[PDB]
Amino acid sequence: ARSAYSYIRDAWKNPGDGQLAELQWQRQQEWRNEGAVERIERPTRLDKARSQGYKAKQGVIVARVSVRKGSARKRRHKAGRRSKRQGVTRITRRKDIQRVAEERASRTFPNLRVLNSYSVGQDGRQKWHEVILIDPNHPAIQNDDDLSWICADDQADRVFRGLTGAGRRNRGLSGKGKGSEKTRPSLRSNGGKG
Amino acid sequence: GRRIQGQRRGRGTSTFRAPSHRYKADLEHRKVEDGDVIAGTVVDIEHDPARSAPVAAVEFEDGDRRLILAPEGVGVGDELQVGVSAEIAPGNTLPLAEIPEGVPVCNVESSPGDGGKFARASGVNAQLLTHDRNVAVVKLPSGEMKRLDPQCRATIGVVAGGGRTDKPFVKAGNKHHKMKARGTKWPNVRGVAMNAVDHPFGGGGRQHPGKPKSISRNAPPGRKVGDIASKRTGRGG
Amino acid sequence: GKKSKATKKRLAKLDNQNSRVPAWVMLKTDRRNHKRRHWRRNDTDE
Amino acid sequence: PVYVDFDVPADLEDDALEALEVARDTGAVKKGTNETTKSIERGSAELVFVAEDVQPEEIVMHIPELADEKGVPFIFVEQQDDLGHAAGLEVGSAAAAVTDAGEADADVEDIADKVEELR
RNA sequence: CGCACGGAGGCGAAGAACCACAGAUUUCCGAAUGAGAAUCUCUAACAAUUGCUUCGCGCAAUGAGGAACCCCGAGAACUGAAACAUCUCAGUAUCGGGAGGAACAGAAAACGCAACGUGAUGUCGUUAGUAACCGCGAGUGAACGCGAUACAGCCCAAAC
RNA sequence: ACUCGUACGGUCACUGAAUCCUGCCCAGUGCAGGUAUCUGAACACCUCGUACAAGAGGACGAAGGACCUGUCAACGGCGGG
RNA sequence: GCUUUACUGCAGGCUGUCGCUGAGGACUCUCACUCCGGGAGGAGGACACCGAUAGCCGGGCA
Ligand SMILES: [Cl-]
Ligand SMILES: [Cl-]
Ligand SMILES: [Cl-]
Ligand SMILES: [K+]
Ligand SMILES: [Mg+2]
Ligand SMILES: [Mg+2]
Ligand SMILES: [Mg+2]
Ligand SMILES: [Mg+2]
Ligand SMILES: [Mg+2]
Ligand SMILES: [Mg+2]
Ligand SMILES: [Mg+2]
Ligand SMILES: [Mg+2]
Ligand SMILES: [Mg+2]
Ligand SMILES: [Mg+2]
Ligand SMILES: [Mg+2]
Ligand SMILES: [Mg+2]
Ligand SMILES: [Mg+2]
Ligand SMILES: [Mg+2]
Ligand SMILES: [Mg+2]
Ligand SMILES: [Mg+2]
Ligand code: NA
Ligand code: NA
Ligand code: NA
Ligand code: NA
Ligand code: NA
Ligand code: NA
Ligand code: NA
Ligand code: NA
Ligand code: NA
Ligand code: NA
Ligand code: NA
Ligand SMILES: [Sr+2]
Ligand SMILES: [Sr+2]
Ligand SMILES: [Sr+2]
Ligand SMILES: [Sr+2]
Ligand SMILES: [Sr+2]
Ligand SMILES: [Sr+2]
Ligand SMILES: [Sr+2]
Ligand SMILES: [Sr+2]
Ligand SMILES: [Sr+2]
Ligand SMILES: [Sr+2]
Repeated sequence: ARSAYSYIRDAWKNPGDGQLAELQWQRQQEWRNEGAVERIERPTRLDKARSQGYKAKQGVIVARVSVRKGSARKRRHKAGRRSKRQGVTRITRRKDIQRVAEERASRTFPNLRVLNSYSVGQDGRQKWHEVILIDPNHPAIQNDDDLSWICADDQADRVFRGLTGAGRRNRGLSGKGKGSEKTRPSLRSNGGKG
Repeated sequence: GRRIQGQRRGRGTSTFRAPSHRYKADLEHRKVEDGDVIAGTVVDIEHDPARSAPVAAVEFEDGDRRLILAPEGVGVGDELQVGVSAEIAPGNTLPLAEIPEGVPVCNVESSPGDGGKFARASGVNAQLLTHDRNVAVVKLPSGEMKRLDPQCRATIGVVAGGGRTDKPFVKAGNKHHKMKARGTKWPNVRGVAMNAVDHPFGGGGRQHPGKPKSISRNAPPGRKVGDIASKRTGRGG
Repeated sequence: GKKSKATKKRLAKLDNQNSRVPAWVMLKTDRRNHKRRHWRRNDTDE
Repeated sequence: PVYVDFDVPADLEDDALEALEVARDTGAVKKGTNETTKSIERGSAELVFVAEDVQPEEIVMHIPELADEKGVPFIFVEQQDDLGHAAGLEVGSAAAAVTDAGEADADVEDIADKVEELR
């Protein structure tokens, strides 16, 4: 039979319809008065969180992060530039808002490591994402056969190096064949052409 | 070219800033809950460096010593009242609803409880005209009919220090001293006396503007100089 | 000028560094103070 | 709050939790939202309980509309920890289900009838 | 009894010097962390941000460095085009953030010598200056496959 | 920033104490207001096209422009016959 | 370096449209949102702000 989780999933397929439409209209009023990074005891989307790797265990932290909507907040050139490089308005950043949210969360929690993240909506001027972070030093996580991989030294600052899920997708590593000639194994090895 | 003087202003550097550390008080109306039972005695009459007009030191019933925007005629010993049931005497502050029509008023609020925005300079006054349950029409010193909320507070009388504009500065030094107390860069060099690099009107073998002086509203900072969006120019016609 | 305790220790060291290479080092090495600093001709730190 | 369409009186809630306490010691109960949902879907649920202080509301949001199309009666409890203590847990419970009562079958039937009268 | 062959004197068969490994000591400033400060000072200190929590800094974490290498972001211009704007120089220089002894990648919603075929990923040789791009100008420029190197495949979420 | 400021303010410009004065021109350019009608992009909408899409056309029409008016102590002009 | 009705563009301003954004070719409301108020509460209000796009102006700048 269907899990209770499947109903949280089905509700979030259309966040502008049903009971969720009313819920988000209410919640966002409280969220807009909240900070940049807010630690929350329980995830707003349980199904998505558990699907991404969350466990109701010690050393597993969740945090909601708000990042602004739109393109790059770029300064106009202060010296000689050819027409192609004279733009300000139409320039967008190469990292998506989700990735920015994950980094801001990881900074607030210097000891923890980013496991994953998901969208929890947006209004007219900002986007909210909930980031699942893990304590690599807590023995509750060091003994977990499903999460102890994140404890390894090479997993230190994994978000800042693009090793996160949203990182790998934004780096164009999804496809294993056609189109990923300049993305795999890294953007930098391929001369930054990805 | 180089950024014009008006662009250097916005950066808010020392030269363009007001000597705030030398200013006395931010003359706002007192905060009452209701009941009106707030009155005070005028202790001293001081000079206000910010507006070149006098200001009155008042000591209230609840032990609060605050400087108030002095209307004409207010002296030491006089009792001023602030509130709804306040007496309709010069120097008292009450909402526009309680003040009778045809009475000269000053230090008028824009939104109720803001402390006063309009009619504050030397010798000016706002004129309360029409009453309603929704709107209080006040005629501001510029001649504009401002429709306001009757709950907006105001002080009865004209502002003190009237006729300041009547006497000439005579010499540059007198202007210098006044300007040192304000947030303004002085003296003023004409754009027409500058180089092309420094101003839109700069350059040339003789002094004259390079294009017409009437600039569009849509003009960007660096170009918006001369006669800003003028509906007309000149005296005649 | 007014010197601090640390500045005084540093000036003290610079004065000590200004002493000559002892007579015996010449005999031991069988035959030059490259850090000779004058108060007027040279300049110290700070 | 968004899933709550009726207020349950303090006295009715007392009756409901007392009935749940004797349902674990005699009959059978399901503890936790996932187990409550499968109880409604399989049809084995006699009476389902739902907490009102669930944050996020998503976890429990579906119980009212689901129980309506499966004919399963539901009642709201104000607190999460009270429902968990009643089910016999040290922790709280967002939802509980009485899968076939026991020596409370008469009381549960009255609670189901008292709720329908309260819309 | 250093560089360093002096004078005086001393140490060494109680086995010194010297070398290897291990340990002791290891001022002050320094990430610099009680607070301030041009290496000093003032009256108990994980400052700051975090996780756990006996909710007490009790237990932990972060910070900074390193020759370059590596990964994630920001991103010129001279120059070439015999001018120059797209293009080119070039995702180069330079900047911000971060890991390791190597990084990154990685067990197909792949390939598409179309097959009765291949079978995670890097990398090397080749495919090839080929396909593709381009004021279709100047220039730009892969991949599948193949020969090699080395080889290794697995864990969740959900159902119950 | 102006601003502990509020039109007797302060911003943006021109001229340059006082005294006597400061003529005529709004065609061009600038600014501003108006505007029946004309022109005026994209989204949505309608027609055609396409099992969809590209695309073609239509309807509506903002600011702006056309057009009209105001303005020279606004740029400036004040001749030939 | 500087100028402009040189070429080409880039900021900026104005304006339409989409999102935020809700209830009953002009209108009412309040619940988001904005501002004022210490607070109670008041003003405004699906506009404005902001994000996106389109047209116009655009030597302010390259
Ligand atoms: Cl991380
Ligand atoms: Cl003045
Ligand atoms: Cl093959
Ligand atoms: K170039
Ligand atoms: Mg590599
Ligand atoms: Mg004031
Ligand atoms: Mg000054
Ligand atoms: Mg001048
Ligand atoms: Mg000159
Ligand atoms: Mg210029
Ligand atoms: Mg002149
Ligand atoms: Mg002149
Ligand atoms: Mg000496
Ligand atoms: Mg210190
Ligand atoms: Mg060239
Ligand atoms: Mg050519
Ligand atoms: Mg290239
Ligand atoms: Mg291929
Ligand atoms: Mg405010
Ligand atoms: Mg130029
Ligand atoms: Na971190
Ligand atoms: Na690319
Ligand atoms: Na010296
Ligand atoms: Na040592
Ligand atoms: Na520490
Ligand atoms: Na502690
Ligand atoms: Na050339
Ligand atoms: Na040239
Ligand atoms: Na080209
Ligand atoms: Na004219
Ligand atoms: Na030059
Ligand atoms: Sr780190
Ligand atoms: Sr004020
Ligand atoms: Sr105030
Ligand atoms: Sr000129
Ligand atoms: Sr005239
Ligand atoms: Sr000297
Ligand atoms: Sr709990
Ligand atoms: Sr293999
Ligand atoms: Sr004169
Ligand atoms: Sr004209």
